[PDB]
Amino acid sequence: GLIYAVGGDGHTHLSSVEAYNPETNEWSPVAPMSVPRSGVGVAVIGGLIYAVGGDGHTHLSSVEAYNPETNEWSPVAPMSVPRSGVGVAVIGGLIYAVGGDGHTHLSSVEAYNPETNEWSPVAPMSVPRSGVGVAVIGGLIYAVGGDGHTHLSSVEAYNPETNEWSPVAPMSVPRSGVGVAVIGGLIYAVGGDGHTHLSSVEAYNPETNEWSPVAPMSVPRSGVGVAVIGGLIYAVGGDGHTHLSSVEAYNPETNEWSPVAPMSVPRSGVGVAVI
Repeated sequence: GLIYAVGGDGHTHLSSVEAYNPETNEWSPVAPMSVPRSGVGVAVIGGLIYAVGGDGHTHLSSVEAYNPETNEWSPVAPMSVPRSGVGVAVIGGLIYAVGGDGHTHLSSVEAYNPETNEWSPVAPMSVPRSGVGVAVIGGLIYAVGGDGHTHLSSVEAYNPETNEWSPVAPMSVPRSGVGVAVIGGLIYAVGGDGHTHLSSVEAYNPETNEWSPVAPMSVPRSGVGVAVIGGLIYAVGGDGHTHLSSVEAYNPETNEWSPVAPMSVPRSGVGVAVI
């Protein structure tokens, strides 16, 4: 029932982690990761938070997992390639690492099986996507935006059972470093970097294959992290006029954003997970 902010970039790349309690509107530190990671992907499975890839001293293939019961991080087998700005989704008991930036922007995808402790390649996307946002709905992994040769407005969806990627309607604007959240049967694309740092937000309906604008955030947030809890979408950190420690929350019932307590430090490219 807590929102974890993992790594990111502010004054430096960060290994620190902190957790937000919506009941108290307070952030508290937890154990740091073994290395700093910005542009890190985070996934929750088997009661653990996995931190996947990111950028630290270099682009990282390494992975580690946090146990809230012990407040300890432990290493996980590394991925086949380094992936900074990687999207991460959980479906069918696997952790998918989607795109990112290694030696170059990546279209490749790979999947981690916690039962075997091994990564395997799966089908690549139709375009490389560094800084991609990902989310799961309807048994599909959606890859939203990112950076190919330029910031992308395009979107595509992966079906694990067919091991194929299929095109989705594009967003209204290009977005990389975009936060992606699912609530009420809709996929929300939050902020990001396009022509400028973005405060705009839009929502995708899989049943109509159309995107619609919703209310913008209080501030542009490139590299924002996003989580859903209590029927709200939380936008965490990111880069506006400067790296932000601030956090704000979206109520779909009223289509309005409101601030909540800020983190201890600014975090852009922050990984955000709920457990």
